[PDB]
Parts: sequence; C-alpha cells; structure tokens
Amino acid sequence: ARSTNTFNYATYHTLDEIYDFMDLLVAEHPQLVSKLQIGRSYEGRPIYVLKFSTGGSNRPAIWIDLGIHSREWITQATGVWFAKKFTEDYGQDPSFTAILDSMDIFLEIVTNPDGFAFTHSQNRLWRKTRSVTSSSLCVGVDANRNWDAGFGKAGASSSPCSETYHGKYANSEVEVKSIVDFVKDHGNFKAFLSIHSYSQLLLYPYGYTTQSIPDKTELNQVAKSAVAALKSLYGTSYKYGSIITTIYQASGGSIDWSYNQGIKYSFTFELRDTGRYGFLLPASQIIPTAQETWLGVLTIMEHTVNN
Repeated sequence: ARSTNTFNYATYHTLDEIYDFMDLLVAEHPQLVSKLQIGRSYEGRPIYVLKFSTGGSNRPAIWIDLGIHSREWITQATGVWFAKKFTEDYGQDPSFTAILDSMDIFLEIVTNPDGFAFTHSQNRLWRKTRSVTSSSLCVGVDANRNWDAGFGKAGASSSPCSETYHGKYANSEVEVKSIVDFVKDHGNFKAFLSIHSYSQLLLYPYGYTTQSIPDKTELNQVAKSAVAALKSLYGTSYKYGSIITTIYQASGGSIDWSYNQGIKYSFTFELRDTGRYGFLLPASQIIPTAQETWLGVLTIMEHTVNN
C-alpha cells in the first residue's frame, strides 16, 4: 500500500491496487524501472508495460505478458511478484544481474484490464476481453486466439458467444494490436513469454499447424531445463512440448505469432495447479507459485543472453 515493501504479495489485488503498485515501484527505483503506456483498452483503461533497464539504446529485449485471460488470477499475482523481484535481485544475484546489464525486460502484468475489472465486479470466471458489436448480444473475444497466426483456423471459435471466440479479424482487439505494434516497432525482442493458467505446462510453437518449428531441438532442450529448475523448489511437475502435440490444436495464439516474427525463444507457461482448484487457486499458493516460476523463466533468460 504505502511502499512496495509494504504491499501484500500473498493476496489477490484489484486493478487500481496493481496500477498503484506500479507507480510506487517506479518511484522507488527510477533508475531501473519505467512505466510505459502502449495503449488503451476497449473500455478506455490505460494498458501499461513496466520496462526494466540498466541503459543502452534499443538493447535486445525479453517480453513477458500475464493476464491475457482475466480469470487466471494467479498470473497477474505472479506478475506483481516478478516486478518486485527484478528490483531486489539486480546486484545481488549474479545471474540475473548479468541479464539486466545487457538486456531489457518488458513486463505486461495486466494484459486484459477490462476483463480483469469485470472478474472483480461481476463474474469471477470471465476470461475474454469486453469488446462488443453488432450481430451479437454476446461480448468479448478470447485474446489468445486473436493473433495473426493461423488466424481463424481450427482451434478457435467463429461464434461470438463462444468462450474461445477468435474475433472479427486478426488483431481486432486493441489489447492485442497494442502489443503487436509495440513489439514490431521495437524490433529487437529476442524472447517472448506468455503466462497463463492452469495445467502446469511449458509449451513452444506451434499450436495452429502440425508442422514442426526448425528450432525444435533447441527449444525442447531449453524447455526441459527450465522445467527441471522450476521443479527444484517444491517439486511441482510440468510437462513440456509443442502446443498442438501437448494440448490440442489452437489457432491465433501469441507465441505462434511471435515466433513467426523471428522471435526464437517463444514459450507459454500454464501455471498451477492441475485441477484441484483450477482458476480459483488459494492465495496461500501465490508466493510458492511465483518463486518456482521465476526459476523457470530465469533459466530461459540465461539461455537467451547466451545465444
């Protein structure tokens, strides 16, 4: 509340609390972190990214997004913990220090603010954005099906009332298009990570086509290693593989888009648990979840800095 050291990380927060947290963090570490507004949501809420940097101009960067699906509260909660962690570990953790000294990290805690607000205000289990239209009384698009990657292919719904509705056209949702333009304009992203929940999976592309990516052996080995690191803390077991072989066909996904943009290290994490609580994971699981995912992510960043 008054300081990031006083913020309660072991609990779930509303949108305004998370946005206040960002300003506080910026205030305390003006030299490391900045807040950028890359757009406004459908209902007009600002869309913010925190930039963590030790300088340089256009350094190679790491993108991380959380909360694209609003009801996955463990993701926004993990995001706020990561933001604090970066500031704590810079200069104490040799590894993470080496990463920040040469690369920038861009963190989008609440990718879908309108749906997050709605999860607190009206329906805890809403997952889509809140865009509306004409030929339907139904609202919203599944933002992870709106990217320009096999857009409209099998693995998405064409019905507006579906929970997996892909939208009118690729990039129709402003929350997605804001990310697209920002990443394209930067052009120096080397890693793209999207965090969702639940199922305990670490996936790589693709989900829209059975075709194998050419970087399959390396991605798989990085995935393996990351999973091994994650499990190391609490023994949480993840499986890993390409989206389509692992889950099922799904089109218009984030990481398929990023990888096709030339961003090699593109992975999606599906956090705890495996179904016992599902979207409604207990607040007592926030910290342990965050701590173990951090080891997973750090592992991918380390490989990135190195390759």
